[PDB]
Amino acid sequence: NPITSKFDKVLNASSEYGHVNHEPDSSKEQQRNTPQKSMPFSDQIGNYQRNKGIPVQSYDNSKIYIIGSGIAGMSAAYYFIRDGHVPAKNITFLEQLHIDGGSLDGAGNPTDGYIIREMDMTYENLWDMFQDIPALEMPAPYSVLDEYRLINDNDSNYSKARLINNKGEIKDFSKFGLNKMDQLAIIRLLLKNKEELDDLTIEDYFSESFLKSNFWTFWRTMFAFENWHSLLELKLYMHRFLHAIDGLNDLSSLVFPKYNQYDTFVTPLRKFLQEKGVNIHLNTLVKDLDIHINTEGKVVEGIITEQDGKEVKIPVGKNDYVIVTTGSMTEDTFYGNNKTAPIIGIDNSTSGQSAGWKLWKNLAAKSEIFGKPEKFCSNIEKSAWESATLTCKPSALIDKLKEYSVNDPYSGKTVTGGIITITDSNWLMSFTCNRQPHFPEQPDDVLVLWVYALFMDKEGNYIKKTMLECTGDEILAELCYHLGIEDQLENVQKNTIVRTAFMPYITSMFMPRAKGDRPRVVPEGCKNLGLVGQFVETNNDVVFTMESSVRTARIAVYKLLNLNKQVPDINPLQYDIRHLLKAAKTLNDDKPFVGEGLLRKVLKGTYFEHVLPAGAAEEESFIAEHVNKFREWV
Amino acid sequence: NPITSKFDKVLNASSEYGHVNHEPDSSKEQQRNTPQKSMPFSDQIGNYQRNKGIPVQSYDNSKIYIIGSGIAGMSAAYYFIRDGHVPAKNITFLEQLHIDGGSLDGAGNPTDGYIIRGGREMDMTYENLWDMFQDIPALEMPAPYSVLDEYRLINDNDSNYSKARLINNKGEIKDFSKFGLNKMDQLAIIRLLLKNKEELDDLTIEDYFSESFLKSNFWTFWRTMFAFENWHSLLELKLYMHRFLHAIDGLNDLSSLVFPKYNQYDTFVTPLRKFLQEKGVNIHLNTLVKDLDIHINTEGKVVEGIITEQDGKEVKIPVGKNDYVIVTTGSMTEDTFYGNNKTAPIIGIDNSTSGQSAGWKLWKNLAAKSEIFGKPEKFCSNIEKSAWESATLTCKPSALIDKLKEYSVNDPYSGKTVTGGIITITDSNWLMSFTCNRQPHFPEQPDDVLVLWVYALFMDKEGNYIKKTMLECTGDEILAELCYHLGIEDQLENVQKNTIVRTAFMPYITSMFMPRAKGDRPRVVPEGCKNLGLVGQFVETNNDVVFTMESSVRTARIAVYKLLNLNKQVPDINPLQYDIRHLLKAAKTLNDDKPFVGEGLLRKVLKGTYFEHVLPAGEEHESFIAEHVNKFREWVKGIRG
Ligand SMILES: Cc1cc2nc3c(=O)[nH]c(=O)nc-3n(C[C@H](O)[C@H](O)[C@H](O)COP(=O)(O)OP(=O)(O)OC[C@H]3O[C@@H](n4cnc5c(N)ncnc54)[C@H](O)[C@@H]3O)c2cc1C
Ligand code: NA
Ligand code: NA
Repeated sequence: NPITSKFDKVLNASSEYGHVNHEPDSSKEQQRNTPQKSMPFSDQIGNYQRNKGIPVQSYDNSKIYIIGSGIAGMSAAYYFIRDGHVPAKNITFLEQLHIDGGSLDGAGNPTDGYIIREMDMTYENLWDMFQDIPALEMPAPYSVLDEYRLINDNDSNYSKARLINNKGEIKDFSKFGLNKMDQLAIIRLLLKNKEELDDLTIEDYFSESFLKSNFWTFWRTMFAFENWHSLLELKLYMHRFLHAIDGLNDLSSLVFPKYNQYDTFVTPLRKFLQEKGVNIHLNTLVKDLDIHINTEGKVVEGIITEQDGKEVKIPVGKNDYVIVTTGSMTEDTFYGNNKTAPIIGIDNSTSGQSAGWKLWKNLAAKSEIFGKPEKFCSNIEKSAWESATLTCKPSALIDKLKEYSVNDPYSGKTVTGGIITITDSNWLMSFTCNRQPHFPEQPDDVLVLWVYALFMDKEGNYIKKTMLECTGDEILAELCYHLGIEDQLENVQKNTIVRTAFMPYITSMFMPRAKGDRPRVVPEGCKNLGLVGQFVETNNDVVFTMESSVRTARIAVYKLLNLNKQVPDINPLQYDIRHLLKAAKTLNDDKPFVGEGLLRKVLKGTYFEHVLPAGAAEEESFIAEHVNKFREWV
Repeated sequence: NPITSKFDKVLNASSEYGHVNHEPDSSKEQQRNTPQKSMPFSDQIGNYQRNKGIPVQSYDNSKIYIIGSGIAGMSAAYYFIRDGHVPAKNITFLEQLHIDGGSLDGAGNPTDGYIIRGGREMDMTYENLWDMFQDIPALEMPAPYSVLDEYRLINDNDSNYSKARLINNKGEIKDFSKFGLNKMDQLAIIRLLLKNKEELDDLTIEDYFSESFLKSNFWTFWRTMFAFENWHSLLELKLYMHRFLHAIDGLNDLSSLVFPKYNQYDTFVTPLRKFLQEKGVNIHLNTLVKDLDIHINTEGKVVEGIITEQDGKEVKIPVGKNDYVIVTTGSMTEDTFYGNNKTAPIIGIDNSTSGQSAGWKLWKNLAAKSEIFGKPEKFCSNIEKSAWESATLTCKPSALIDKLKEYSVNDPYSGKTVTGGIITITDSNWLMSFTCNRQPHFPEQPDDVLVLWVYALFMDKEGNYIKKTMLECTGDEILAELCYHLGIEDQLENVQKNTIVRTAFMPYITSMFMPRAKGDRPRVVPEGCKNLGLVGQFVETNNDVVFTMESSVRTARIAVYKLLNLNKQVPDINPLQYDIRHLLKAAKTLNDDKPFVGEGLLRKVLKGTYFEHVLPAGEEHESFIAEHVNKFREWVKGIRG
């Protein structure tokens, strides 16, 4: 290796070398400094993790096919280039739909109506990439991270009207409303081993009181969880975003890109990849892979496609690699507009038949290590909801909107601060106005609001139809009803372009799963295939995030090429005592939790007083009882 | 602003723009997610912090003068260029000595002998150092690889650890498996942690810790790998504990460390110099800066000139309305006296005129202008307290190397970890330690030569075999005392003919650890200063410790970011002390890996759960829980007491 020549004496005598664990597991690692340890801890994020890849061989004669060009696949290419030193020209995207980007869309225009189908700072893998990706609206040497922080540093995000009911009156959202039994259920969930929860659903575990709580109203709307989704995934979210728990009620835990995610993240990434010399196919349908299995392992040696109307097989040489974004969330989307309801063209009998789902189904046929696609896409009634993009000119809508806004909508600063959930709406309907303009070329008198509902089988309060039955102007009617401007519905409809989208696989990611149902990024025996997206398995990260897309991509690269590089686990902020205690206090609506009073007497006046959370707690009396309550809990 | 153009609407209605806290204090922050928050928490390290500076004006007309070409001065240059967009042309260094680099020296040759005044033990928590060096061209790897890359190429594939941390009785390995802290001495450590930083003014270490503590293997470990003397700052020791709480369990075998492939001049300094020279920064060697010209009026402090001693003459370098000045207000390697095999270092000062060397005069002069520039005399007024000596052994094959090979984790000539760090001769009168890092230690070091490093902590003690104080000894004599404790004193002649020795007496090596009080160290940019920044090991930061390279890079970034009022922050130290996993591990370690109070209770709760791995390494019934609870409540009770 002409890269490592001055180290060959050491590298050859190394036992670590080439046997790297590219995906360390923080949920199993007992962190100790021993003679064995030569690598950082499994979640030791920081600048020390900013070293680059060292390929052990040339990849000049190696081709790379990437099926699907969401962030997940473009991420794989970036790292193959950066860490594998694979020539960019050797990489080919075979795209399914032929607007790149996937679930991150910026479709539409002011005339026809825009159409769209939330992050925090712990998106660690995302920003490992985007800090070296050229900015949209800043000159060199500035990056996407730079402009992201240029606007988020100087305009805090928060809500002042998180919850409304009674035709527009602001509902109180200062408290979670969790009783003791439910606070215990959350805690026991955090303690439960991950492998013990196969196929269990949220409503299987949590009480009715929990499900009626503000906490769950907060969590279910902002994250898009349904009562029948995966218990495990919810648990993972809590571990993942524990530090954030005190800013859920007012969405102060969040930050947002200047524009829509397509224009902010997808375009600059694609543009960057297009500059180094990457190839893109916008007319190749991938239906299956040609995999050869034997005693040794699994090798992809061909890609079965449908170009035009014929079936063309792309050969995959022994030295080539393949990346697959195995599932789709936006597939089979059925749109609608103002005068038009979406005519849904499938039921649970035809669900799972589509370009994207079929490819995974064909993989599963080959070997059981490719997962169980049918568990995710076999119940549209459970994995669907409908979003509506509002293109708005001055209206009674915008009038009422300004009452809910933090800054003036047209100001370019934070507006609604995130979704505004209509508590007493039958659909469980939420809407949001992000920073305007949401689109770079948006007109100065146009606002783009976004709407969303969680119950697909309930008749609205005002419009006595289910949401998928409604026209654009009818959802406005249902919206206007809950905003007390029903009596001005005409002014709104004549000035608001509505484009709806019914997505049957939008929460298929969250469906109850069991062991082996999701493949690993690089399944047993696979020498040259990688699986990335919201449907492959990572150690502890969550899904329905761009972070998982990037996380899975990096794993693919490093594991396939056997690089020296790791992908650290999720940000260890849950282990931070400050966020543990903050969480405990917040779950309890600032009531004194157990041991707090004691903990206050000991730390107040010390170095660690700042560790104590916000609120007020006072202090063998009844210690004999908590002993025997805690003694019985275990 | 042509950078900001696309954001003017929002920025001109922002409450935060131009009011960033460039040095957030994690020691005071009640971390909460509130409407008021837009920045990350004070110590939220990671990639989100990898954004860049956005200067609000041009600096093409702005000259920047940097006194001191050490890792702190070069760092200020790097960040001025990186985040200030300051033309590298516009930057000039002014150095006192013959060569660039400062305390990270790496001179000498196989014929005269090498000389390293010292080595660099490190951790992965050096966030600012690595925020910089991750973008600095590698020495021994081609483009596009960084110093960070070649650093990890060697350290990822070769663990550092020791199998002979303590030796005594003329060669024998002392058992170094335990800390040996007792009930009371442990608790005294706990309390120090809990004490507010503001209450420890002028307190020394021996002022606070028992004699048992000071004889514990813990303190033997700590005092030798951190160069602490019993008469040093209590606050500093505490700061260290907070800083390196996560490393406490790998101190006894030094498994908590990583080392640069070479001396830090070749590994760190030279790559960075090369980088800055190429962009076009200027340097002036052998130039002594005696004093600054600061104009102080009703509205602030402004540097307006630099008074220099170039050669023998005195020259005054003017400083303009638009110019900036960065000062390294003290060097721990100031006024070194060198010796060798046949010569003891002939000490040209001793207490009577301790502190009247140059380099101190600049800080001394500055302190005369305003109390806000601190009190240098608290640091350079006692050579007997601030000094010790190191020796550099350039070794051909000899009975010394043969003995060394028994202490070595890997064969000395291999290129892997050798001693694993310092080996401390427990019962040496000088309290002498010695190390052998990965060899070669210099890029051009011969195949049959090894470089060994030796230092001692007691300067006023007659040796065990040579009945003199260390600074009285010739290089040959230091070899005698050393050979005695290794058991080779009967082959001293062989060792002497095959080992070149260069010693370095450093009168102010540990001057940074001297006890201090409120105001004794100036802030990086003192109150009123519009164009002066102060960097290095003698200036004030929120929580970081001194005698590290990390602090020098830390202070440099604070300098740039405050002086230019940038959008950029300097996060506090890595928050591993708040990691419940390192908390519990510390407690268990401080108790010789026997169960600490409370652990049993905790183990009843987390064992068999998602959080089992949190429990440290080393089960009674439900009936005894009411006991464990009361004995726990009783323990926290007596903590304050
Ligand atoms: C022997 C030794 C062992 C060490 N061990 C470790 C270790 O194991 N691990 C670790 O992390 N760190 C260690 N350190 C610390 C590390 O080397 C230093 O903290 C770091 O290099 C700080 O450098 P600096 O830029 O702050 O100042 P220095 O490098 O001390 O000074 C830089 C230069 O500024 C010059 N200067 C000062 N005043 C003036 C003036 N008025 N005019 C002109 N020039 C001036 C000086 O001549 C000096 O050469 C060690 C240091 C030494 C000396
Ligand atoms: Na709150
Ligand atoms: Na140990």
